[PDB]
Amino acid sequence: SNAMLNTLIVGASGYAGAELVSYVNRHPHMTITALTVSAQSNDAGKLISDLHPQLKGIVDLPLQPMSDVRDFSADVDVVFLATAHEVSHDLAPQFLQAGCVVFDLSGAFRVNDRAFYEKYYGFTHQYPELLEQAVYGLAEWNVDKLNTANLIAVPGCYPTAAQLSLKPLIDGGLLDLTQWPVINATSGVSGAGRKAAISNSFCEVSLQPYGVFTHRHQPEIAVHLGAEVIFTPHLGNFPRGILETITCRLKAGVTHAQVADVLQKAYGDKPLVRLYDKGVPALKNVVGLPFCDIGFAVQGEHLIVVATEDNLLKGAAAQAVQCANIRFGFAETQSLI
Amino acid sequence: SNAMLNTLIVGASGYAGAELVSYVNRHPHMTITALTVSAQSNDAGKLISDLHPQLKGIVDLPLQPMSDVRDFSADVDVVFLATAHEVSHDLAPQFLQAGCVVFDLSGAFRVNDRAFYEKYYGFTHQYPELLEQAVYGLAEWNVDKLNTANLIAVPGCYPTAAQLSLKPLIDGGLLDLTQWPVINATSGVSGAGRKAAISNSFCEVSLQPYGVFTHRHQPEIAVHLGAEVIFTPHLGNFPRGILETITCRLKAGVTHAQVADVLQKAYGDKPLVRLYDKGVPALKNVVGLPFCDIGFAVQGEHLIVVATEDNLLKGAAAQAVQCANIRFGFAETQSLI
Amino acid sequence: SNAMLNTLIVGASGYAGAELVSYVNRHPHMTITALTVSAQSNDAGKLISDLHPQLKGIVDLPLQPMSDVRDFSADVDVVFLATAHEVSHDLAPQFLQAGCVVFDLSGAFRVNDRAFYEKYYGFTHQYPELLEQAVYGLAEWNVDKLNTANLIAVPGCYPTAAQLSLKPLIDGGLLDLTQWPVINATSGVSGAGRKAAISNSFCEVSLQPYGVFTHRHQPEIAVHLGAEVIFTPHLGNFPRGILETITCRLKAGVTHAQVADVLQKAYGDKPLVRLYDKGVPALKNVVGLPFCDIGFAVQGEHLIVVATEDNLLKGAAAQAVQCANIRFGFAETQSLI
Amino acid sequence: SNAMLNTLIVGASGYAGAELVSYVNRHPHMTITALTVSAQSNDAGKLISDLHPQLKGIVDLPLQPMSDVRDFSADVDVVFLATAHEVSHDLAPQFLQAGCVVFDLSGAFRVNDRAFYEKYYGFTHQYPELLEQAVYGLAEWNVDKLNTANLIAVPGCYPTAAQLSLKPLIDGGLLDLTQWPVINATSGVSGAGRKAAISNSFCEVSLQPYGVFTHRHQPEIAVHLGAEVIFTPHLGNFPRGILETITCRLKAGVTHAQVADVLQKAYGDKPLVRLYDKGVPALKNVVGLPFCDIGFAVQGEHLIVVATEDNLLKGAAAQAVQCANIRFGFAETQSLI
Repeated sequence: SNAMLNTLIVGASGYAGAELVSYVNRHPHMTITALTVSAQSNDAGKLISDLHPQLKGIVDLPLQPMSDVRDFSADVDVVFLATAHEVSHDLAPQFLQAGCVVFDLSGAFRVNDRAFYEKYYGFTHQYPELLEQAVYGLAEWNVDKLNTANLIAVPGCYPTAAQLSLKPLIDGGLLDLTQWPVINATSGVSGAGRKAAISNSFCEVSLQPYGVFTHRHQPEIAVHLGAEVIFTPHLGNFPRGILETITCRLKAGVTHAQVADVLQKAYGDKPLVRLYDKGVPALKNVVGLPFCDIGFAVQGEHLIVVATEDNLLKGAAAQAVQCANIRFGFAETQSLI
Repeated sequence: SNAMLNTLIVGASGYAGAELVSYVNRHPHMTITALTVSAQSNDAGKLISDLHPQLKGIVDLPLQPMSDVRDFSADVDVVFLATAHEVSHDLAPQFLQAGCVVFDLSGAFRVNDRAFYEKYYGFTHQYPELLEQAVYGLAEWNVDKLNTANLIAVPGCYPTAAQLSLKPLIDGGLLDLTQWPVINATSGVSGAGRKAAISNSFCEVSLQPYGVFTHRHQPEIAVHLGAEVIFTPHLGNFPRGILETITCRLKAGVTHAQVADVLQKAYGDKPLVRLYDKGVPALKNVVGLPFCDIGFAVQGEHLIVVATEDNLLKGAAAQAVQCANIRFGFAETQSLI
Repeated sequence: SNAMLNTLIVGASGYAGAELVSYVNRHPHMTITALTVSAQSNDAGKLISDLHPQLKGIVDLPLQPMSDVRDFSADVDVVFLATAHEVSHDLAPQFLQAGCVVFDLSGAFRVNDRAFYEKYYGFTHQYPELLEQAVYGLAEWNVDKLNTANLIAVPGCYPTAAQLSLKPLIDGGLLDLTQWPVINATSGVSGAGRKAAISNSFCEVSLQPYGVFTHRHQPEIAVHLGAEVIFTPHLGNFPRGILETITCRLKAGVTHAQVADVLQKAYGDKPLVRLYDKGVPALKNVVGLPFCDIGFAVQGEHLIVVATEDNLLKGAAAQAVQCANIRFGFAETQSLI
Repeated sequence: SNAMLNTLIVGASGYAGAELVSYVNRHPHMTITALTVSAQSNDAGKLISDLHPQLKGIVDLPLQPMSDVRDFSADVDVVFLATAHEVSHDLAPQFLQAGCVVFDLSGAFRVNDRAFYEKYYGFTHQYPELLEQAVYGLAEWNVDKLNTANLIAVPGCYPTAAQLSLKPLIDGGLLDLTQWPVINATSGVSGAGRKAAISNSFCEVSLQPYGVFTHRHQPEIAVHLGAEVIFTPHLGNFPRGILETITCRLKAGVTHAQVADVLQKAYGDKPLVRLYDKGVPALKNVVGLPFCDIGFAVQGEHLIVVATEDNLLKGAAAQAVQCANIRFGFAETQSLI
């Protein structure tokens, strides 16, 4: 075989980072060179399995404070950035410059539009040439570009299930888009990230919509689909998983059979998608697994699509690794299954 | 004062029945004459506080098997039926005939249409004159008829929050009804009722849509609103509460201010409704309380209304008691607050 | 009647403070004069029902930053301190000095021993005369002293159920104390308090023992019982409630009947205790209620006592109000039930 | 390599059976010959992934009703019985007679004592020679006998963590056994099994002790340890996992270091045990994993051991497969990790 890919995981101490660590550890063609945290992190020097004891005895590497990319970039092939948007914006170009392939899990390179970063992210994007270079890592729809991508912008968790549901229907011309698709989505609390805040504190969670008409995932979905949507996320009191219920109006004459044919053609041979021929998925059946599960129902001109994923897996870390498998010529689900 | 109303609670051993017991026990103008179960119930002779130990030392009355209404109807003023639809269909007329006022919590008398009971309930309704007599117990909108009603058909749990949200908007002419309102609703598991079944068994619950395009609450909502809706319920893994996220298209030119004015005019003086002027409610803040909490947001021609209630309280028992307060001239929230 | 007692609630923005607010609001003989937070609190000026929206429309008073006790002490009869130990140590004497009756919910005055505060609380107690004056607010066992107390040290949540279980057995001479009682206790996360910390963050909670051989509640229990115990608390993933399973060795010849007689004599007429004659309580049946529920089982010389309470109610706010009822001559359960 | 072992899974439709299916499916040296249910099962003909949709696309084999063992025994090497005790008692001998190796997950062959089955299981054991032949599948302590066992009685879920904690301490002479170890254990609801019953129904679960002084796991633990224990199980409201807090008195002079040495010697090289050198495990860190995690603390003559496992994995299916690996010469953790 070729040598294992030397892999750096930046922001490894969060929930998504910990899932990346498990996958890379298990991957026969990738090896962890280092796990990093911010320069002045309270978690510097602690073992990843101290913060994430499910990794105890499996991966016990220290979390190294990184103050300069050049202390870690030498002999690195692959960098996963499991960091926040503004850190990723700063870090990605430096790792590219050092000759690394970068899989960014943040929103920093997902949309080829500088004004987008103003409104929804609060900062002026300084790398418009990287906005053009970045490949959107929705893996089922970007295989050819992923093969040669050195900057991969991994989609948001909610956008992943939303677009897997909607894209083949829209590209197939099945939807009357004058009635904007309505995406109602619920996430477990791990999607807020590892952090002491009031709003993800145990007693503060029940069920509540948030980011109503303001969530940064909405424009990501609309721009990439090329169609306006309603997107309403909800925080539910369980740790893991996203379920989306997506309600649309079909074009005149479009049938259940035609929707089924389009989904089957899109995903029949896609190993991370599980299609329900009849009925709709329950969220627990994908938790801990790297799939997106999709079912649907039709009544006259109305369509409801239901999609689930594990928010940390297909919504984040498993999709990142899937993209890496595609990029490096490995079996698409290697380490994931 | 006048004498306390002699009150019989039929089907007292379920979750809604237990909440009725607490309220009636606490009501200064109502007194429990008996609590009943079916003739051959496995729970016959057991104390209500055996099955519902939150009632321990508060109400410890036995659950009496009832095989004939005439064994319980004498000297009864008020009957609450916390029973299933087919039992309620059988029982309500017999209690009416015995001179009782009947508050039915089931679906058996909610819709003035015999064909409705065929499709969605499976039986031929034998009392079409009682379908015409029944007052729909959506208490904020039926005060005048509730004052003289002897048969009250208490609304379903999901229909209550749906119609409190939609009715004043539709009657106000604010909505472009050619885009059917989309009601996405999540309930805690107590809404399935007290029963050993696989689907409400602990390990079987996560988050899943059900009754997709088939739920019997959909026609209840559509018929009473006089407008077609999309209604998708979801079972979530928490015991109590319903949250609904309702997405609509507004008519051209309708503003946030106009929606606010309509809601304020409808509910400003309604003691069981809590209006959020800005932002949307979280489900835990109504659990254990008799309110329906309503907030909303507008962007251009799109409206999202978010409504919460406790499914066993405003969705069932508290609404029943509210109707009884209206019917008998008691303070609207007596015993509820 | 006499005038309502003017009541100040200090540290009102936490979980226990919010429960105090509900009770005092509802109490016919107590009235809220003000709700306070620390001088530089991020929550200053916000309405209590902003942070605790279950109070929406019921209590909407602002949270006032307090920098000097003398800005709030005038015309106050009763002060509830729902604050941390070091704040309570500072504040209680100042409110006493201003002529107020002080119910302290913290640990600051619970134990008449200065060295106790060194080890387990980290500070040098500056008011040893108040350690002698303070009445331990375990309400079932301190009625006579509560009648004349101006400083009440409300017991910890875990200590309350532990001592209600153990005290009558120990005072009755039923236990072979050479085998230390083993108290295994589980609390919901609200017992950690309202605070953004990693350890009470939603995804961080499952079930784990903590404070093993180090918890400050252990000496509180041992000193007040006059006997050494094993005390092991556990954080469980539910918001509210404490269940304790307490395992002891009985003296030779002590029977189930003798244990029952002792418990019945101690609590038969105590309105906040619910005794199970047979079998053991489930935690959900006391959540939202002000009781401590106690059952037990015996086999030969071994005894298991099981006690539950709502950690914010009988474990905190309801016990405080119960003490206040005793102190001011009100019905013991006034506002609680 | 040798041919894959032909494996039959009996009672495959339950929670433990489903975990066996995943492991065997994944095992490179074992292959599923059939999955069976009882002769008149409501689940006959349904696909295992219909009942357990986490298996969708992975294992979709039908659940075959079995009325005669001889319809399934031909060309079977290994039988896993994930069935109830009385079924296992009936079935095990028939499969032995047919030349199969039987791993029984039930209690039917765990204890070499006929009277044991009378009291705690309700039936007269008809195979006392199989009680003598059976190897108790506590895998860390029975390797030599597991190598040649054709009947393996897999330990109960609670007994597994209890004995892994206690056995090396007792055999090492560290404990003053005149104070019976106190085992307080909490399980998720999957440990009650897949079944529609009131007591495992979603709304019925919170936290409650059960089987107080009566649980059939107590004698299993006492007999195999050769010492009397207190064992109190508790049903908690989460699906998966067992945590046990075990409180003992040490012999005079026994130190933390001596306990550590004994545990390290027992389990340092045991791949399914994870030893915490300091502090105690949290239940979520073993859920979904095949380990038993053990930490402990000492103060003077008192010891607390805390052990966790996933109740369906090390408490059931993973231990069964571990035993099978030992029996057939495969790597001890093959398929588990």
